[PDB]
Amino acid sequence: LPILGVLGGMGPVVTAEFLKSIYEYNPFIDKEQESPNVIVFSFPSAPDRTGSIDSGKEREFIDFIQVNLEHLNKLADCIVIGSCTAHYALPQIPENLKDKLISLIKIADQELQEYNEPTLLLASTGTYQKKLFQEGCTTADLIISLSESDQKLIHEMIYKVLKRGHDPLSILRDIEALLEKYNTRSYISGSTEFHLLTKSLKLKGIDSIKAIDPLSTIAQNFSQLII
Amino acid sequence: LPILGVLGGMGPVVTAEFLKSIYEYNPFIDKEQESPNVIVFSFPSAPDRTGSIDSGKEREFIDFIQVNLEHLNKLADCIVIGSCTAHYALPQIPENLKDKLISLIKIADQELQEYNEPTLLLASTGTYQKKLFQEGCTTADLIISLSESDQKLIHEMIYKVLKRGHDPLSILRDIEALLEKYNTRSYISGSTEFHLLTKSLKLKGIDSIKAIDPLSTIAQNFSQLII
Ligand SMILES: N[C@@H](CCC(=O)O)C(=O)O
Ligand SMILES: N[C@@H](CCC(=O)O)C(=O)O
Repeated sequence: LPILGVLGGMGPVVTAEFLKSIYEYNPFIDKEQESPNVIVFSFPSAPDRTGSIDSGKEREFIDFIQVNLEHLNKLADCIVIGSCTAHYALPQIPENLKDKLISLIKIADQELQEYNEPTLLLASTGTYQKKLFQEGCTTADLIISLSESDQKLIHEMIYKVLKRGHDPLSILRDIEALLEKYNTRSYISGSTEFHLLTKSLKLKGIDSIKAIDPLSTIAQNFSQLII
Repeated sequence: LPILGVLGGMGPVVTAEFLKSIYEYNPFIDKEQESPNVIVFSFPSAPDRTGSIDSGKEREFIDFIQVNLEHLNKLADCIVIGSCTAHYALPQIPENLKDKLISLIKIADQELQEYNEPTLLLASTGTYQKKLFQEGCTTADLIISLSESDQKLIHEMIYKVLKRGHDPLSILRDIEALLEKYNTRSYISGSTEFHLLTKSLKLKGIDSIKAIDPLSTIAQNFSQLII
């Protein structure tokens, strides 16, 4: 049977919620033995992703990701890293340890190709500085970048609200105002913590916003993706 | 840093919710790097616990638990198995692979000692047949056993409602009627799936029922227990 390996804890709150999403969008028909097999390494002691760039200690962070990929390579058939910003480590990781990897940036790129309307990239300043989405996506011309001022505002939402476990709906007004400002009805979860907003939106039945949310997509399409 | 290993998937829904509970009851002060390190093996392809007793294939199940304990022994400092009924496998597992194990039955026993009032054991028929709580707990005289008829009713709640992800509050009336019938204001989560009821009770602010719930206790006391 096929096993998903999650390298998480890079948002422990969102890592936990992602595992919930998997079984929410894969309810069994008769028996639990039908349901997805998953291994989660939820290690919040991972050095801050943006912080490791903002200081100089990228090597410390790249070593963290590398060692834990070696582990999961032995245990899982496919692997996801639960942080977009953490994908900046990948060019420094050997190609053999990345064979099983399902990239959140590629997953986002595919969904945006099908959607084919301009969409607002919500992400960390470090994800922005590293230009992961602009350099990674075939659909980069459909990505609307936040201005520097609005980048900082999103960074605040991620760390002050979403990472601390607070009600993701408490930033919905701020996000609608951004979506309006940038003249669009959609966003990309450039930070994984917007998985939490995406879930809270689908719960309340708000379908005015279109969320390109890689973790939602991976959860929904587990059976197709995980081989 | 100390790592909890969860052998779960024996209620994928509740396994996911337990990981959520850990970070809910351990919110960080300044940085995420403060937060609990956890490894979860969420393998629902574990053979049904009660079913493996009800057929003859206990060996198949004991092998599952044994192999996955060997794995987690190498990776974690403390280990929890996310199913009370699955603890029936332990007498057949070598003592060396159980050094790190934190027993849900012992955790329940301790909480009941401090509580010191008669309490209703809600569990699977297989947990009842194996008499895990009655044989395991120093506080066994404080445990009120469900009659055979009410055992089947609880088994139905676990599999038809709680394991399928449905709103745990939808069985609250049925549980209050049991609690009344057996003349008590408390229950033991003899099935881990009653972690889900326990959380839904603490959310709505219902403190008329006292839940002896091992997973809640482990989540709350992570820093003390996990060394
Ligand atoms: N979790 C977000 C931002 C911060 C972090 O990585 O911890 C991400 O997708 O990268
Ligand atoms: N999850 C319950 C009952 C059924 C099962 O083990 O899957 C328990 O504590 O054992």
